[PDB]
Amino acid sequence: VKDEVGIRAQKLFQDFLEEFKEDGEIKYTRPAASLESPDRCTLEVSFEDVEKYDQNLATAIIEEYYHIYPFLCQSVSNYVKDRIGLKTQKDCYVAFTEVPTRHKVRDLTTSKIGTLIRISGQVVRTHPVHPELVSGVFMCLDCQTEIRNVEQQFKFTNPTICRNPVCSNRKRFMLDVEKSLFLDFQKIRIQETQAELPRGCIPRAVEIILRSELVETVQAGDRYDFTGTLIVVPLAGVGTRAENLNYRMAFLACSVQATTARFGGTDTAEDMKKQMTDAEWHKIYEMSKDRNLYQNLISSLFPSIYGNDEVKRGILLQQFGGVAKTTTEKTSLRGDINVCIVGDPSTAKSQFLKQVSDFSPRAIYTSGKASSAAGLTAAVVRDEESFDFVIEAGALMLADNGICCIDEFDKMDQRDQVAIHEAMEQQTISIARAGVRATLNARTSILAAANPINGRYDRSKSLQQNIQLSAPIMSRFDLFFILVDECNEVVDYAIARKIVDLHSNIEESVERAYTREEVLRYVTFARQFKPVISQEAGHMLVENYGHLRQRDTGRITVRQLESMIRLSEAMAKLECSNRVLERHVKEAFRLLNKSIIRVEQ
Amino acid sequence: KDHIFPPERVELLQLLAKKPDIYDRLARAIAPSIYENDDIKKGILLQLFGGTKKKHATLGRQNFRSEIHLLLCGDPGTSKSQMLQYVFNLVPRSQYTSGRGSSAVGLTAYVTKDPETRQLVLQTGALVLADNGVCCIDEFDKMNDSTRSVLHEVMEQQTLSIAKAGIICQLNARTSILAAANPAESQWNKRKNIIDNVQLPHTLLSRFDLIFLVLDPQDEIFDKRLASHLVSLYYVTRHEEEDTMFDMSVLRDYIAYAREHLSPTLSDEAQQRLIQAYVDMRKVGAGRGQISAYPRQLESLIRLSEAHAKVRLSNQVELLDVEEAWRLHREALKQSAT
Amino acid sequence: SDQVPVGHIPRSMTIMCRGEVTRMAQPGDHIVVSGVFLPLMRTGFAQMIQGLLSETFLQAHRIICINKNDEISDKDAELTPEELEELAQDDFYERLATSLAPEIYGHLDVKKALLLLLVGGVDKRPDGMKIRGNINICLMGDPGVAKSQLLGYISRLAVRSQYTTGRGSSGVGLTAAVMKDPLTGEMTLEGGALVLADQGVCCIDEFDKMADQDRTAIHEVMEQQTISIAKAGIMTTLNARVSILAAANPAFGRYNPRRTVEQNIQLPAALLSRFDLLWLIQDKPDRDNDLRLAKHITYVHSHSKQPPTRVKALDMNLMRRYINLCKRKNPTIPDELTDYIVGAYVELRREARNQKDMTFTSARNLLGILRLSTALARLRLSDSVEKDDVAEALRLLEMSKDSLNQ
DNA sequence: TCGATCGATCGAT
DNA sequence: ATCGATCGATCGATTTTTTTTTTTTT
Ligand SMILES: Nc1ncnc2c1ncn2[C@@H]1O[C@H](COP(=O)(O)OP(=O)(O)O)[C@@H](O)[C@H]1O
Ligand SMILES: Nc1ncnc2c1ncn2[C@@H]1O[C@H](COP(=O)(O)OP(=O)(O)O)[C@@H](O)[C@H]1O
Ligand SMILES: Nc1ncnc2c1ncn2[C@@H]1O[C@H](COP(=O)(O)OP(=O)(O)O)[C@@H](O)[C@H]1O
Repeated sequence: VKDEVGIRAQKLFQDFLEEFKEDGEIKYTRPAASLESPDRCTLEVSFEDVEKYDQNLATAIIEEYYHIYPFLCQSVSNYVKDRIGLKTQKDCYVAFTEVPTRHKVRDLTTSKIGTLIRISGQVVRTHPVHPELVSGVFMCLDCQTEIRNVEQQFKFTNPTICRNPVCSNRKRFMLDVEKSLFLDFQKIRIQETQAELPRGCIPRAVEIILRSELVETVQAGDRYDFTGTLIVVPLAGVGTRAENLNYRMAFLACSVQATTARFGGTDTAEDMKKQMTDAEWHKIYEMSKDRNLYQNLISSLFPSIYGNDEVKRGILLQQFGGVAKTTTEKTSLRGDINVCIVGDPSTAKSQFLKQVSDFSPRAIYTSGKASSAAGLTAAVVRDEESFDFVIEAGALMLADNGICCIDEFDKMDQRDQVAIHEAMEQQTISIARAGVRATLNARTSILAAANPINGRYDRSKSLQQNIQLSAPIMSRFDLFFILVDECNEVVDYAIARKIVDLHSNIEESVERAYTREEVLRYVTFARQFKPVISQEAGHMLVENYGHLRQRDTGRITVRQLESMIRLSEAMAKLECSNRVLERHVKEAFRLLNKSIIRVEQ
Repeated sequence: KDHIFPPERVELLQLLAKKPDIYDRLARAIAPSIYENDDIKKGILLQLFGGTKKKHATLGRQNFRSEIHLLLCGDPGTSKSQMLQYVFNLVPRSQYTSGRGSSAVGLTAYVTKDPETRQLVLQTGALVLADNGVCCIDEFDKMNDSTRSVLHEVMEQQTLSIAKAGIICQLNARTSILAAANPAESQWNKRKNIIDNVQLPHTLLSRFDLIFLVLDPQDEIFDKRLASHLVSLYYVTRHEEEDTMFDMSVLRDYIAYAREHLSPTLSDEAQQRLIQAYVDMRKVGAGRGQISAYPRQLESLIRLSEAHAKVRLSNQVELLDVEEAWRLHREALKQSAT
Repeated sequence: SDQVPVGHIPRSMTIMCRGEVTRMAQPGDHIVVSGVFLPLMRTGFAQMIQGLLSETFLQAHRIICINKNDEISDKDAELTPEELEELAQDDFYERLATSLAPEIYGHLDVKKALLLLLVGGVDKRPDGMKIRGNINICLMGDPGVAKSQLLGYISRLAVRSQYTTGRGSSGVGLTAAVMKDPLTGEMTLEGGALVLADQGVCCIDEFDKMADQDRTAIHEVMEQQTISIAKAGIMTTLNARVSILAAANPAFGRYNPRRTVEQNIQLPAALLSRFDLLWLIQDKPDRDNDLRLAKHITYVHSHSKQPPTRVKALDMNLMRRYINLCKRKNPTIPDELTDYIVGAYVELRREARNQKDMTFTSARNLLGILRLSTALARLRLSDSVEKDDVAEALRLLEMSKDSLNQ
């Protein structure tokens, strides 16, 4: 038989990796060591290592794959048996990788079978789990039915003659759903590649399959690097017919690199609370004790920008923490909060935020007037695909525990916006007309992008008439910090000499003091702290608010207060410290008063 | 890869390049015989010579592409649809639908059922097929309000991200626009500037680079020259290689080859003039309901600058380009002195 | 559809024309078939079928189509000798003019130019670009003009014609469609009225209330031989080389004292641009023309023939060949007047340009005036387009606009 | 018209 | 002379889809 050569080859492959595999070290047993407890039946292998040590089994492996394929499960079994008290439960999942050649849909013919070639595309119209009792037990009905046979075949067939007796061969025994083989997969389609964009023809569709451990770690909207194990697939085909039949095309693949959709959260190789959550103690110790850290942080993300220096100290607000405290079932207590921007025409209103989406993860930005009023709700459908009314999504709600800001905050219809009138505080939204008593939840902050009425700031009218909209909304936005335009040559020449160091291709920016990665990781470490309040400011904020409204004794009240204590508990999160202090108070009070007197005429 | 040239063609290519006449020769040689308003095609060559690549493999910041968009707008008598159907027979990545040709959804996400798979599929768009290319557009002011807030996304972010009950998508698409808008009348009304005539906002009108105004030649005198020459054109039914030597296809590689081996760069040149004159250039505070100069112009200006420095193949920036760039701008930036 | 019962519906029958008579019929031939009726056994399921009900069919051998076939139409018009006796027998043009729908008087200048629509005949491949020679004009204003009369008449006399109205057919009724095929079952595409009326004229009436998206459907024929559909939406390519006989009505009112074109009419002005001749028919009170037509049309009813003893209007049948003979000339163009055709375009574009806000005057006029003088010379059959040849076309377009001065 | 049913039949044993 | 395998006469079992008229929401 063919594959005995592959048996001996992977035998001595085992026998080598039985010893070291790499410099007295092993990279293909410790996966098996983690496997050894649950026995999940996967161990992926590099194909490059086949090119390292086994000396070109590619042309041994890469053409007659399918017939060699099952022998490698027995290879895997002969591996796992060598050291563990072993039953034949062992099985073969594979997630092949490290293969150089990466081709497309078009280089496909009848000569391309039993290979491992690599392909990409996009994910569409995906389909669910769909189990399979692939196996069981089946023979005659007298006594001798214990059949561990090959009945897992694609075309499935009850009929088996016998093992022990001479008996019927058309009367089956019944089936086994108890002590048998079952497995799991799913099924999708994939469209023509966007990395391979030809003209003319359609997006030719491919059928495509995944195994169990491959399942449900793909998703819509992703580009891939798969296996190439095209297969024989078990009207209008009016060719000649024989027998001692008209097939279509199909395909499967057993390896995934679902890249371009991966961040990984937070895990200086040192000791810490967790593995790598803040292993950079060596520097984060300094990043939590410096006294000018506030300004050094302020100027650490806007070197390519120059304007006011007041939201370069505030907007860290939005990315910064809230509370996350331990309370009873009174109600939701909230952590993050609004911000607003208005400004004259294009003082870089948009480049603040066009980048911020690229800055932190989970927080994708766009506008909703890019589409219908399906920003809040999903696309309202009234034709039959499954049950004639399917609205369970949107675009605003695609930012859960992250932000999704807007541009052109003013010209948007008062449906999404009147829904925003509630959706930001009692952060639970509902609808009718297609809702299975619709109960959603958004959670997150916002950033505004208003534009005045006439496109100028002529102080002839109150702010609430400088915009002349509906009112109550302009309180829950707890800070505005408007950018002003003037006419002074010094500023604009400073801007042009920013462009002096945007394209002078060597050293086309200014020096810095703090790099970004350390900043972001310090930020994502600063949340998990369980802050504390035991401070006389906590006792003595009553007079601070009373003084605030002594100034307001000449809109009003305690929404702003809620903000206040959260702005300042955030600015103490910035001190990498629990145990609230009475100075973050005074800064927050100053920010409050800047906002209100900025609102003042 | 399938169009890499031999070095012998570089002779004729750079031979064309070596003369200042090249700025005018190709501008003259686009059309078959149309010999009026050649003042504009000399700017259209800046899109035919399809812009610069200040690549962003550096820091990941700001995605400031050499984003070029320029449009024409005037009467329907001018050969905008005709010229641009010919431009379809020039540009490689030629697309041609138009205002009320297909909606936003008529341009993106042709999502529907297919009997081939016999299953429902997340599916195609139109713009994204023309990445880096062109789509000639006509009769712009007939499109639905749902559309034309789509183009805001591309023109001002140069991106696209899509999310329906099926997939959520973050594709890639970017290109330069051409279009041939028309008003709600036959003629642009005098004493009624484009600031309000066509159907767009108070400052997004001017938000394109510069709309090169077009209108019928309001002059009977010109009619005879074309009515004679361009009917004799038919009457003889072949062409002649006069002083503006039309190269049959050797002209086309000077377009082809000049996207790849070039990287315009600035030494000291195209910054300092407006950096000097910014006081009187930025006294723009005056005006009752007007639109005028803003500090975005120099982005577009550096774009046009390194564009015209690409022609002549000046790897370092051209200084002459600034002059005809200023010409290009102030050719149509006080059409409303009023 | 002439002998159907009074309160019934048209029926049909099937053919199996065997032997050596395949390709002995076309869609639109009032044929006369002679064969043998026979029964038919559609063998199959013994319950629905096998009921002894006899789903019959036909058999035949001989197809002598007595209407619009090889027999009644000769040349299966170019046969010169048989027509020469009448050819030199008469020499006039207006005699062929008012012989078209000769049951009223009035609207003389419309009929002759319409007759230009039937002939055309300007075909070439100059510079690879093909020029369409099918005139497409409309009719505007209908407080009683007999708009549907010229259409219904000329659609009869004009070989291979059609007729539809606003809500008489959907978009697929105008364009292609699909149906199972008794020959093969291929599920092929079958087209609508405009799909088949090519090489001729498809007539439409009451254009405005046709449909909203239909205007693009007619915008597409102005780039001739181009019927692009989205039925399957793959290519939907098709070669329609039809003319168009447009005709629609004004909205509430007829050129209100303040209203203008595109104000009183609510049609796509871009669509209004793509015509060669615009035609509006407005009749204000004429205190002595009404009695003229009253005696004109009342004699349509006491008898069955209008023109008495003033001229010999021609038979339709001789008309059919007399129009076909003019087509085959394809003359040249006179350069000796090319110097002045441009001057004619000068006065054309100027005497309409002397005012600021008169209706549009287009640059395609010089591409249009050339296309009519050729077909007009086709009925000369001479290749002798003269200086007075376009002298009628100049007043033709001259009056085509400025129809409200008085 | 297709399929298994059942009963009969022809060499082995 | 007993019994299993193969042939062949005998039995019963399958054959319904493309427009329209109200309805909710943009
Ligand atoms: N202080 C500044 N720092 C950096 N860029 C600035 C500054 N002030 C103005 N700008 C410029 O102003 C432009 C604003 O454009 P933008 O507001 O994004 O357009 P839109 O209003 O269409 O969103 C930016 O591209 C930027 O180059
Ligand atoms: N300067 C010109 N050169 C060439 N053709 C012209 C010129 N001015 C007007 N035309 C005419 O304009 C027509 C093309 O106009 P087109 O672009 O199709 O109009 P629209 O774009 O409004 O549909 C041609 O038939 C041509 O005769
Ligand atoms: N002078 C006339 N001579 C002959 N028939 C006329 C005359 N004036 C009016 N009619 C009649 O007026 C009718 C006009 O109908 P028509 O205008 O075609 O309807 P629509 O306005 O819907 O097109 C004709 O059918 C014709 O019988």
